[PDB]
Amino acid sequence: LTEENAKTFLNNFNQEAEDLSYQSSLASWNYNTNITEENAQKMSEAAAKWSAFYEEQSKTAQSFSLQEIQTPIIKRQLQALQQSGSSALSADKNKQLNTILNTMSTIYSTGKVCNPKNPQECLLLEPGLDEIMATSTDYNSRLWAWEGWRAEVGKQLRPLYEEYVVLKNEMARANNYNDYGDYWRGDYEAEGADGYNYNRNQLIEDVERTFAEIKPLYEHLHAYVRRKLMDTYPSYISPTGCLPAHLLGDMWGRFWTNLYPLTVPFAQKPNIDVTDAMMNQGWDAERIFQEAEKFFVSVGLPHMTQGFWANSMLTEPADGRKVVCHPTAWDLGHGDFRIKMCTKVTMDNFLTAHHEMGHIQYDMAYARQPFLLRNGANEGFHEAVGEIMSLSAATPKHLKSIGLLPSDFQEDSETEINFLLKQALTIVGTLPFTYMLEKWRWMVFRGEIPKEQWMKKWWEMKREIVGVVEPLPHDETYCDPASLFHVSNDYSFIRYYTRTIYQFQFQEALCQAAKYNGSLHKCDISNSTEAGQKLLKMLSLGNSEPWTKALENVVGARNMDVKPLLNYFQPLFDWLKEQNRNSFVGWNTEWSP
Amino acid sequence: PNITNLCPFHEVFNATTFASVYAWNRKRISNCVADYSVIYNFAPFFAFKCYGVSPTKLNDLCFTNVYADSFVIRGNEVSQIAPGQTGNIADYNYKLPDDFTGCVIAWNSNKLDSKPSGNYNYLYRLFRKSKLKPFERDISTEIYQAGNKPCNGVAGPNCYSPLQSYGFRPTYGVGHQPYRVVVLSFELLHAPATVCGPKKS
Ligand SMILES: *[C@@H]1O[C@H](CO)[C@@H](O[C@@H]2O[C@H](CO)[C@@H](O[C@@H]3O[C@H](CO)[C@@H](O)[C@H](O)[C@@H]3O)[C@H](O)[C@H]2NC(C)=O)[C@H](O)[C@H]1NC(C)=O
Ligand SMILES: *[C@@H]1O[C@H](CO)[C@@H](O[C@@H]2O[C@H](CO)[C@@H](O)[C@H](O)[C@H]2NC(C)=O)[C@H](O)[C@H]1NC(C)=O
Ligand SMILES: *[C@@H]1O[C@H](CO)[C@@H](O)[C@H](O)[C@H]1NC(C)=O
Repeated sequence: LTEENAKTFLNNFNQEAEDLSYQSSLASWNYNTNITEENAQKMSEAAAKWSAFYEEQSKTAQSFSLQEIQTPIIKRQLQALQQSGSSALSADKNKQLNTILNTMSTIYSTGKVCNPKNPQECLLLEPGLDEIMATSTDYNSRLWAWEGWRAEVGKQLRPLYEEYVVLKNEMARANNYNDYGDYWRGDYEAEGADGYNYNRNQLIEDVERTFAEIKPLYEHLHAYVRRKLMDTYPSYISPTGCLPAHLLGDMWGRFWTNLYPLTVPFAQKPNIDVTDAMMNQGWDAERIFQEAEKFFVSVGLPHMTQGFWANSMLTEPADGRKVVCHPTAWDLGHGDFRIKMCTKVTMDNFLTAHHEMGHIQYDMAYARQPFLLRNGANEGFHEAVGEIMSLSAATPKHLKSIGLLPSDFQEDSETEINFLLKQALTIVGTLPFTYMLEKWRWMVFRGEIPKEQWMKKWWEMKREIVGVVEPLPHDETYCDPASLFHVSNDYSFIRYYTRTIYQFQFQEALCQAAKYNGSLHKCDISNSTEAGQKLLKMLSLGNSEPWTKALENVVGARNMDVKPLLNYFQPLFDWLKEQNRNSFVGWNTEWSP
Repeated sequence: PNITNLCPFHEVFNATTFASVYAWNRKRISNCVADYSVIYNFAPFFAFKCYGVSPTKLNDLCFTNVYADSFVIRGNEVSQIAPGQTGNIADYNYKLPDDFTGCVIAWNSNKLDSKPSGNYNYLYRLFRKSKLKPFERDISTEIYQAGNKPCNGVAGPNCYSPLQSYGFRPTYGVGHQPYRVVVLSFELLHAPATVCGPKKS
């Protein structure tokens, strides 16, 4: 029978897969933590063998027909294995698409904009232009950096995107999808028992529904940021207009976290930084990860493995080998869980350690699942379950519990307000940008946006959704979205929006589980084994079950809900309502200075 | 009388090479004195579960035959070497009866059985037509025919080679590291019991 043949095929597959995937992951670790040419070529052959084996098994797995498979775990495993991906096209189209992707990657990584009248002061984006976007206050220098990178990237990436859209559309229609947007929305598709069914076309309307009620909080935050920036820039920002695109603290306006010095509520109250306390008590990276482990065992999740302490790098090695500075949690397979993080003794690295150990705990929990189901429930779950740990670790209760913050510390309302505003600039401000960018990409891939009216549509929606106006008029020879890293390198962007919603949903569920009676932003889940079990029920599943079932296992709901997000930012929302009485909340679509 | 002719336990729990679980090694032990104290002090043991006899009384008991079965499995499967259990190892590699009288001893063997390139010399049977009977071994390498078409000996679609490799590596997690297992099975028959412990005065 076909189902028994599929069961034996998966049993035959898991043993060979786990081994080749471990070889590939170990070679990738040995390259990422000892950058050289020989470790790169070893990584290349390991990934080549693993990819060749995966495509060879995928071709045999496509012979099975899913209409006569009844057990949903085998059906989900065969669904995961039968995703050919980019291999569905012919060799010529696949090679052309790979050429376009590689040239986009190597032209984004080598992007170059240079100072007019000062030809020696030529700046790349990664070391120097991001510093200008983050720190500089000069209007003309930001206008230069923004417009120059827009010109020397959009003009060069417009035709590349023109055939990139067509090739990705061909690949998606070769994989039985309507467009490439539906191919990306297929990551949220859940096929399961009645009531847990999620469809790709549903996701758009769910995102719009969850954006229908974040909009008042975003509008009040936008009005406050606009007034403070008007204080900073006297005549270049209008009270009733949109914000200029180059005054948002980032290159693209993705995160508003760099506007915190300009938009601080209470400048006299300092932040809750505890870096100097770590310096005074002689903390090191080992103590940071040990405190993170103490947090995860206090909540009920398992301890870290001995191989985690033995094999991971938690410090810059400083013995002559080059490493990648980015923190990454690695699930190499066969019970090997590592963290690559160049941990300095700071507060940010402490929260980052909690985040990455949250990733490792998520990876450790679903190790009992079969090989093809050792992933997150969707693309948003994996980062949300680390962000919740970062949220709980940063509270003044947790910092007073572990000795970092003095025992006689008084939590006044002003530090809560400015902490919540910093959290909003990081978290709330990225949501209209994320939604507008994914909506634009979906409508471009769908063909709803005409080919010759791309730019004119985008700057309308940034005026409408994000409330951010262009500084200079752009015609259709520009490709202004393509200046972003995620879109020039073929990455889905809606995962950050879903991450943001799932994060506060998980946090409210765990705080109700822990019987916390206060404001949600002050909640700590330390010493609450029942909350850890409530979490671990979802963590143990992986993608074995539909993500709606895992979401119901944590929060008791089967869809995205932003009532926890608004409940988290409720003191800040009340404060922003209190200081927007005289001003105008909202923006006008026409270009106001 | 003087204590001599001790049973060769130093050759079972300390061999330079153990066997795959599919072709598990069996040594019969008879006509000697059973000094189980050497077994006790031979390594730190992950499990010394004894099914049917108590760990202490052993020396003062006298059995007719003692079978020492030695093999290497992965740590996660050590729970399967017990009566009444199921899995790949219990069903297709090594089965203990439900009335098993004896002990199962397992210890970690990373320093001896793990290689960084991968130890591909420890094999296990993943596919078998029927489950194994207690104390049975199958050494057959016949291609497992999982479908309806005959395999014809050559590996191919729906035809899988039954012996898979335990690719042991030193950086694996504790549940996947190689564990050496010795199963002591004590049997009494109508014959005079000739395996008893030491006597003192
Ligand atoms: C979660 O549970 C642990 C253990 O129950 C809590 O740690 C405990 O924290 C209290 C207050 O910080 C400690 O009490 C004081 O400790 C100092 C230093 O030893 C001592 O001089 C004082 O006289 C008093 O005993 C307690 O010792 C400590 N226990 C342990 C085992 O660390 C932790 O605070 C809890 N966290 C939360 C958020 O509830
Ligand atoms: C970093 O990588 C280099 C090579 O990629 C390692 O150097 C090798 O070390 C092994 C074991 O001593 C030798 O057999 C090789 O011949 C060495 N190759 C070279 C080119 O030197 C080095 O040991 C690695 N460092 C760490 C800390 O793992
Ligand atoms: C047991 O194994 C160790 C490891 O090599 C060896 O040194 C020792 O001689 C062995 N003892 C016996 C009695 O075989």
